[PDB]
Amino acid sequence: GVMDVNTALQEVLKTALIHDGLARGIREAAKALDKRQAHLCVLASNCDEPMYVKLVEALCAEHQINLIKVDDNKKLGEWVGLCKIDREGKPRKVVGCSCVVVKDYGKESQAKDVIEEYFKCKK
Amino acid sequence: TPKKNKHKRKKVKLAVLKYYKVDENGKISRLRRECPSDECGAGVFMASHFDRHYCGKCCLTYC
Ligand SMILES: [Zn+2]
Repeated sequence: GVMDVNTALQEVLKTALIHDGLARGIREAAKALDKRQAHLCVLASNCDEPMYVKLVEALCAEHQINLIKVDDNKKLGEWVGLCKIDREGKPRKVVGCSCVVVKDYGKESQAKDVIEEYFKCKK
Repeated sequence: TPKKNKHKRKKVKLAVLKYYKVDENGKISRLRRECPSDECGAGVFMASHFDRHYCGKCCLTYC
C-alpha cells in the first residue's frame, strides 16, 4: 500500500494499452461487459445528461461489477494515455474516455497490491 | 448530374441511452433483441425496425 488512488491507477492504464484491456468509449465498455471477461471500471461525473452516469451504475450492478470514481473525462484525458502529443511530448489533443473498463489481467504486484485494498473496503 | 454527393454518416448523438432502459432499481430493460449468433451472441443487439429484427454484424434476420 504505497501508491494512491490516482497513482497506482496509471498501471491499470498501462497494460491495457499493452495486452488489450481498454474497453474505452460508450459502446465498447458495456457491450463487451456482458461477455464475462471485463473486470474493472472508473466512472466519471462529467455529464450534461445525468442518465449517462445512471447508465453506468445499473451496468455495475447486474454482474457485481467493480467501480472507481475519478472526477471528469476532461481530467481523464490526462490519465488514460490516448492523446496527440507534440514534438516535445506535450499533448495537444487532450481527450480521454470517461468510462474506462479493463478486461484482461497482466499479472502485477503494485496495481493489484494497492487497488484491491480499496476494492474490498468499498464493497 | 454534375455534382454527385456521397454518404454522410447520420449524426445521431448519444444513442446508447436508447439501447439500455435503466430501471429505477438497478435493472435494465433491454429493449432491443439480443442476437443468438455464435460469433456475436450475448453482447451485440439486433435492430428493432418497423416490422423486422436484424443483426448487423453476422447479418442475421428475424421478423
Ligand atoms: Zn446476426
